[PDB]
Amino acid sequence: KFKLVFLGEQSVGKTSLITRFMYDSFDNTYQATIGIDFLSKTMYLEDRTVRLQLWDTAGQERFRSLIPSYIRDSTVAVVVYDITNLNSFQQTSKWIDDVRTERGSDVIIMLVGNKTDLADKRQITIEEGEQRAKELSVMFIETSAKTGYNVKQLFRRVASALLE
Ligand SMILES: Nc1nc2c(ncn2[C@@H]2O[C@H](COP(=O)(O)OP(=O)(O)OP(O)(O)=S)[C@@H](O)[C@H]2O)c(=O)[nH]1
Ligand SMILES: [Mg+2]
Repeated sequence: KFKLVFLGEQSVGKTSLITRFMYDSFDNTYQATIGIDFLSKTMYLEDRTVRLQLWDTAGQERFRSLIPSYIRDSTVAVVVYDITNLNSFQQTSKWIDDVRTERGSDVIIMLVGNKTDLADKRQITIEEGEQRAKELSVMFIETSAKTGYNVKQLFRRVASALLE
């Protein structure tokens, strides 16, 4: 049950993160997700292999009613925000709240501050994200689907958490 569901407001980088991990590519052009896609891939870690299942959800508000079914079903929830967007960060509380209401203590949550490459328009410090994650008892990491920074680390840490 290495099932990961990506949650987060529109345009924070959920699809880009999944695509960077899956095919190690990045398209700077925006193409909104209008359904729910799933992919899978086998990765290596801690002297073994693990089969991951990834769910990419639509962040636009008109698709929110389609998301609960996927949360109930996943063992890991990756809540993503955009470090250049204050609202996207504030909204992570809603997503984390939703996940815990549906999964309780039986879930691994990773808070992700994406788009670190956009340093000049950063609105949330890495320390504020790390502090929020600690206060809410969830994992934390910053990434850049564009440069690929920490993308493999994100999945490695989530997979490691599952194994433990
Ligand atoms: N500069 C930069 N742009 C990024 C990064 N990750 C994603 N993007 C860009 O941000 C835009 C939105 O990314 P995308 O992956 O579509 O968001 P999403 O969360 O999947 O959005 P949705 O499908 O719920 S509406 C795209 O134009 C994409 O190329 C990043 O790490 N750095
Ligand atoms: Mg998308």
